[PDB]
Amino acid sequence: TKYHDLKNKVIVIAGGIKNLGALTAKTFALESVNLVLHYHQAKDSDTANKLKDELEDQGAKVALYQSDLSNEEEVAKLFDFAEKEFGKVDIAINTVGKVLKKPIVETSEAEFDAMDTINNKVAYFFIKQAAKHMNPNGHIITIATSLLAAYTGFYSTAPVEHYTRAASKELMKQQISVNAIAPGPMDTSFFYGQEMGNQLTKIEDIAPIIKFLTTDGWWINGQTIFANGGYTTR
Amino acid sequence: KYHDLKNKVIVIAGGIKNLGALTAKTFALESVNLVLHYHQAKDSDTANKLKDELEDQGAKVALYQSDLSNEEEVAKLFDFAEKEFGKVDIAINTVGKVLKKPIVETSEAEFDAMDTINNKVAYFFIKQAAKHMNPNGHIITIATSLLAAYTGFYSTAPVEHYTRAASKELMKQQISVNAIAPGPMDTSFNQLTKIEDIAPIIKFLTTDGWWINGQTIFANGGY
Repeated sequence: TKYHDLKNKVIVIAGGIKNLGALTAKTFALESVNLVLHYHQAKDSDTANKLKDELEDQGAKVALYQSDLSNEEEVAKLFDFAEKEFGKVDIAINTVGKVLKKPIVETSEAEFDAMDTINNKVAYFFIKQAAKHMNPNGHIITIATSLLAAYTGFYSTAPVEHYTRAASKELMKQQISVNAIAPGPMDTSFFYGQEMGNQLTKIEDIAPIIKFLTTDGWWINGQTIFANGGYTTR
Repeated sequence: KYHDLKNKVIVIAGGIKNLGALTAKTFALESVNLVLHYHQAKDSDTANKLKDELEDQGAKVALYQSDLSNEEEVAKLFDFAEKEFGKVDIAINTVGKVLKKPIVETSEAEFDAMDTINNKVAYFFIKQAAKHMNPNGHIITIATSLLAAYTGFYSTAPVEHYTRAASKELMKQQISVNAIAPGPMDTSFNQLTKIEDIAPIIKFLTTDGWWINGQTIFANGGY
């Protein structure tokens, strides 16, 4: 019931072409794995195809899928696309919602909170749609970040924690793992979607937790892992 | 950010049977220096057997028998470890004082008093590991409750509190302090948590999970 081998496996990553998502894909592509990589913005197609090209040279298969990924319909169609090309999904990873198009200085507390409500809704739909297209012994992982909590500095050590726990209970019979990782304060660049000492969480510290949870950490279920180095504020 | 697990000094309390033995075997894949505590003198031939098989993996092993029931004895374990190997890199507390009397002959008050001594020793373990530790060290405690095992009511607790406060305190010394709370295991220590699913989490936290700090990880299969 534990994965002896992670090859021939089907993996969906929402936001899988840059930042945490791309690093997560490279970590999985050490074995002969089937990656469907989602990306939000159509202009990032050359970054996606560059990554596709190097991951194919890692010995992995790569299907790309662009979408705004903002409603249940668009989320459903991501997993439809996944099933169409590789068959039923084994591992689904939600790494990022939509990023900031405005400077943080020019954004208010209400419009940050509204961005959270949208991202929470999409993450709920991601979990729901993953499971309906998923093999038994499968894994769902949401990367829990709050734009409002990052702006005000109030990090906890929460909707996605509630969706994670409730969905793990409901998918117990289907034998699907549902977990979340909540990183500590990160660099401003990631929330624009770009990339003194550092008390900041790096993506290099989050990616191997994702790989672990789907492999040797398979018994962790219903959990939100806070990975922040002990730093709760910035 | 560990480069290797090579040359590292690892202390395991309750290290010769069950989870501790498995933890020891997992770490001994690389060339480690292991200090394996065991509670009972009658388990010495089991200890020497495990020492033999871990030496045949490439690891150096020192055994240490102790009741481990107060701060003085916990201080002595780490003094021993520092004497034999130098400063500790990784300290694991797996165990807790086990049952002599059967479960049926044991009252709730006796289980509660066993948990209290275990909680106190867990506090002392973290405190005394920290005093003998290199920078970038790791302290891990396996959080179980004999009362919760007896009653069947599991939470998803003193050790969580100890873990949190110690990690805040040791922030400048660069020591991570973490706990793992497994679900219902077997009565000798399917919906049960196996030890084979717990020892990889111990190994991961010391390596690629190094950024996890101050946390209690609940590993119960969702049950």
